[PDB]
Amino acid sequence: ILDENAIAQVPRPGTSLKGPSPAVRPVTQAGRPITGFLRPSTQSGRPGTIEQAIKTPRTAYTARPIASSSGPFINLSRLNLAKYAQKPKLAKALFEYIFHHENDVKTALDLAALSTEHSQYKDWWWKVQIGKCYYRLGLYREAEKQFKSALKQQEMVDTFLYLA
Amino acid sequence: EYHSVHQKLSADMADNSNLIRSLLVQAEDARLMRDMKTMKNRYKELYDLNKDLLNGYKIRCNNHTELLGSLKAVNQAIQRAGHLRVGKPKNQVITACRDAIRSNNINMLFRIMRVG
Amino acid sequence: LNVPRKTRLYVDQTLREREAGTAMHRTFQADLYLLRLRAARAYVQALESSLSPVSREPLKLHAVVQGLGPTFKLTLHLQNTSTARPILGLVVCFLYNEVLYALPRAFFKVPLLVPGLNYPLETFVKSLSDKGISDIIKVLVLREGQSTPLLSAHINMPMSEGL
Amino acid sequence: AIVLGTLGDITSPLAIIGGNCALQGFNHEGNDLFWTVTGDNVHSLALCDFDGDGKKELLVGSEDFDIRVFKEDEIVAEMSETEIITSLCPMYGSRFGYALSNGTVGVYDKTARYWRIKSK
Amino acid sequence: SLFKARDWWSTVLGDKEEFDQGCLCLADVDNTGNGQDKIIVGSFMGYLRIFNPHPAQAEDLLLEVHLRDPILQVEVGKFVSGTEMLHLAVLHSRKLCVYSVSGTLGNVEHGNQYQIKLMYEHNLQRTACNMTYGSFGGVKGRDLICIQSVDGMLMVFEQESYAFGRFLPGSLLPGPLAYSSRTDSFITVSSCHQVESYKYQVLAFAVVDWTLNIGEQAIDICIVSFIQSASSVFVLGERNFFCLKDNGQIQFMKKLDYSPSCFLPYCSVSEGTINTLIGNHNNMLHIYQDVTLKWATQLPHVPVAVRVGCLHDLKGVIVTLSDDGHLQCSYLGTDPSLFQAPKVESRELNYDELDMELKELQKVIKNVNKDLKVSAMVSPNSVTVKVTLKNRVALQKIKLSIYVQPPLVLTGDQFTFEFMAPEMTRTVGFSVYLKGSYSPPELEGNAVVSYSRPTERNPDGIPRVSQCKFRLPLKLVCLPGQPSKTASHKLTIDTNKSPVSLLSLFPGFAVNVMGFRFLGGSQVTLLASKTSQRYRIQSEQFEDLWLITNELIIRLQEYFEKQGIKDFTCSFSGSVPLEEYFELIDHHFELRINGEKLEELLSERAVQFRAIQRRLLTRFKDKTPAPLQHLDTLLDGTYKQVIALADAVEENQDNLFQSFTRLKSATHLVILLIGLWQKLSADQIAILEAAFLPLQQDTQELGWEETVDAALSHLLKTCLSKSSKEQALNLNSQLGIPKDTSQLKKHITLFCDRLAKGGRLCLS
Repeated sequence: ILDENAIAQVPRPGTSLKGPSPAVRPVTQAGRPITGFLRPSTQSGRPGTIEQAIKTPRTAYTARPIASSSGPFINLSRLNLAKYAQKPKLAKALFEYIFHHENDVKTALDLAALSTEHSQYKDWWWKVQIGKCYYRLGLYREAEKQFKSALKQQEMVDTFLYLA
Repeated sequence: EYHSVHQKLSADMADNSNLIRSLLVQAEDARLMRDMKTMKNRYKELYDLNKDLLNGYKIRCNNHTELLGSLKAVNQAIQRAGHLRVGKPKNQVITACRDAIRSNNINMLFRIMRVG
Repeated sequence: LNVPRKTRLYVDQTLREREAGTAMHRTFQADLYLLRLRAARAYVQALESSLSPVSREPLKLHAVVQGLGPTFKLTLHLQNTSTARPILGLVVCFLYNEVLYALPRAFFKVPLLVPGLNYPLETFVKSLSDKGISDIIKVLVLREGQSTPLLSAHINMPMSEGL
Repeated sequence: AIVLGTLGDITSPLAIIGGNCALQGFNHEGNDLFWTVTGDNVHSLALCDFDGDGKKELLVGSEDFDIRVFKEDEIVAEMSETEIITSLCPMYGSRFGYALSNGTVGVYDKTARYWRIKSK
Repeated sequence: SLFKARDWWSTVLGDKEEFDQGCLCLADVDNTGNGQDKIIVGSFMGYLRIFNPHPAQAEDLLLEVHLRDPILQVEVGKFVSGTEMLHLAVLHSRKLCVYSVSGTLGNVEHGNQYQIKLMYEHNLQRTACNMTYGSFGGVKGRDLICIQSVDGMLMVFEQESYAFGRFLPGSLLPGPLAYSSRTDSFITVSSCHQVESYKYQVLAFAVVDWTLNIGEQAIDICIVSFIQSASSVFVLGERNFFCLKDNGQIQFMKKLDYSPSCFLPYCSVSEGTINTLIGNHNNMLHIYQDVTLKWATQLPHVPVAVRVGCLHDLKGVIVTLSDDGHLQCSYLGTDPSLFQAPKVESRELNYDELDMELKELQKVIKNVNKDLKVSAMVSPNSVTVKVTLKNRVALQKIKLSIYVQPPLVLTGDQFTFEFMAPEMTRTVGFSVYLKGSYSPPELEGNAVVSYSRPTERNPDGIPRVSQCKFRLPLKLVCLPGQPSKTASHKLTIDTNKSPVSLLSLFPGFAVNVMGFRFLGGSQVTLLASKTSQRYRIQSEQFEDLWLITNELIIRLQEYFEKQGIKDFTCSFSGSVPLEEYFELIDHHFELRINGEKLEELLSERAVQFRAIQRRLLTRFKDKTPAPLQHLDTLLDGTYKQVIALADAVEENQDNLFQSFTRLKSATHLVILLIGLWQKLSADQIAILEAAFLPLQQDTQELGWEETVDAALSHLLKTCLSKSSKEQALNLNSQLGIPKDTSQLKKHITLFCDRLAKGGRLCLS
């Protein structure tokens, strides 16, 4: 609700995301018949207001209950990402660690930016990773830019699904 | 460095905007159950985040206007180099400088602006 | 019309049924007997533990949880389901883990339940664990002269999303 | 300031644009096919065939009070108006109508003004 | 059997040993020349085993030799300088050993022995990690060996001695190494996701021939060359599956959704394509025609280093080797088996025992459709209460809580007991004291234990609940104070006895005219009689009368019981108040309406704040600078409004709670005066207490007004009315907040009226 990104507000019926009748197939919302193969990307309809989304079951719009926002091996505040960026063999695994283990998108993006500038913007992997950092920071167009620039380098199924 | 600073500031402001939307939802929740201590705490946190984000906006805008000044300086310099030569050398020098800046070959840029 | 169409699968299945109908009948009757057995078993176990939120002595209760964050609103919708007979002496007792949830009033009387009205009786559950821990909460509705719950309900408390 | 048309010796309608001091051009997919630098902030652009050769040159109105005509790559001519241009419009062969921020609305042949009127 | 890997000669291979890739080799190390291969397996536990399987059996294991140091990547190639016969290479961490499996025969199936001779060895300076073997350069009839190192270095032996050794440029974790012969290149996958090919003569001269940045690091790389038409190089990552050209770019790729462990592009079928088979960590084999799945099978174990070979006249048998020690040759299962219930005429349903159990359970069902003692003791003195509970049967998960009233506060609320042996007593002690200004509606308090009985059916224990109620003394909330002559209002209680000295009824408060002051300032006056037999209770607050009236009646009852006399009344023949009682109701409802207004205003303020916040967030996400247009000022103003409204709602909630407590006291007094004003028994008094005292806290869905109104409308509907027109017009019940209190007051007055005429309450 609190994030609006679709250009068209009331687009033609048939060009936006936002069969058997409910007399045969069970349903979950006003429409949207029950599906096979729940995946954690399923939205299956969307609420209208924050109140409706709160005052409904927590798992009526997602495969998991909704959330408001979507010793230690190495302390992230101690290492100078400007020095691990020089060594790509270390930088790649370190970024994967920061991003997928610790979930620190800002430090991950710092490392990925220093790494991409070290590679003179010629490796699609760092572009895809920066695009992922953006995409889960909220910046979609700034991520679509990196995904397009990565598709220009080398076509991969990964970048295609990311742009999707 | 202007590019990098703007990138870092935009990242931080995206983080804080996501925080603020989460706090808006949480405050609406606390208000729907008339829990006023937690609602007032969400509103305090929102006030503080707005103050910090406004400081971040000021500094970003400032760096961004400086970045626009720098880009205009670069483009006007390429144009001043091209404008010094009449005819077919003009667009030759223009495209040469554009290619020498897209590749960050500054020395070649100045070489083509000097004699080329 | 939209009369459906049946593929080779259907004729093969009907041929198997025509050639082996007796074994199917016998094994389905055996499975039905075992299903009646297990359903009666589970019904008796539920009656023992009194875990049915629907169970002369007419009542119906279900507990709804609302809200993210450390404080959840837990509203018990209770209802007397009878022609015309009120229920005077009843009381609700909550069963929780006193290290994860801080219930202010874990036991309270219920108003005189008039047949046909849904009474929402709400409470404020609060998560105490600094780490996200989701633990069940039981609710027992019972008379004041008896010790066996008239009925019960369960609620899986969601994650805290604390601070 | 942006326009949309066919430049000279380009087989794809470009979405020309004008920024700080540099113009650009993009096809139906967004590939840079045209790029050149101008004097000051571009305020208005239009496509007019100055020179009568069947491929339209683009007319740039700079904040420097000048109106230049740019081919696909080459510059052809420049007429020095008297204030920051605000709008150009061609519908004739080599004639284009221009406006300023003084209030002056006028008309240009190749390199001369047919008429001009200044008002509030 | 469909989509299973049906079993062939299979075995388990040791005592919790451990293998890896390179272990399983499959060729003619025996140099028979007949085509039938022989399995070779060497763990880094030490044992090297060679098998010639036949379709468990004892004579299958050719030999099971044991070497001291561990074993990595057994191979089979022309590793001897002289002849063209296959020799077996064993790579220990710091050792290389070429062997020769020579099998001599005896005149019986098990009289044939097998000798391995160490043709030559090689001390390894660096620690080896894995190796490849091939005819480096354009040599023929020779199989040179390029071993890697754990620290990057690759050392090449020309089949006899230490040819040379060069460090790999920029590698930390050594990946899979292979050698392409159609390009004479060593191809590896460095730690930095780069699949790199080096020309052999380039390394011999020490650089990179070419690189390709795949998305991950590869587990295996298998250059296959049985097709001379179009060469390709297979690279299996840990998330993808690439087939690369010979120049360096992806010919095609598959984005696997599982976790591969091993793969082997074996013999192909079509023109140009290459069949391949990959092994999940989900215990499956997949058989692709270069992108497209042609078959899949459900393996027994997690395959490590699968191979495909002709074993005993059966071409294309799949030999898998787990890392725990299993090993299995197998062939695909291609038998679609009917899905049908098994015909087992022997196995019948035992109707006797099953019917016994079903009769028992059905008896319980059709029957139901037709352990601990608690005690509380209050000290005679912030009074300290002590609660003792004693069990008969052993109980578990005991929780004891105490609930007194809103104003009264406990120093201890909850007490948890775990399991207790039978006949064991437990005592708890807490202290109760007044905290606030208004006096509680009643001094009585409750204490509830919830425990569990462990039973065979449910060991976790069926939950039970039992309670006991204690009675607190006036000495906790009141004090003896000065009396006044006149107060705003008063009531009477006329007993059929003599006026008793108030010093005898209330001895804790030291004439026949007593005065009380509760903690909070409020004062009550109690006047005995001199000529008449009635007691007078007076104050300014209708709430104040309730506690002193209740205590007066209770002390009268107790005293006259101590005198043994049996007839005693507290009639109060007069007028039920019904007018100083309505004003408290109206105050309560005015507070409720004010709260609803405050909340609907807070809603609008919150909506404004959210809208301005979204505007500001939009201005933030935007790159271009722009004036804030004093949006921050509107945000600050809205925030101040929201905080003010929140504080107002808090104060209104507190006022509403105070009003509710005072109303509870008032309605207590009113039920008392109705149960005395008419000779109401205990049943009707309980009905009235249930209808008029429904809840101890208002909530935004159920309040006192609607609940007591529904209860009274129903009580008048089913008991005290005989006209159906009124029953349907006026005597209706709903649970929504009213817009006025006139219906409630009308129903209360009508209740007292229809009680006056002679009506009586009931339930059915």
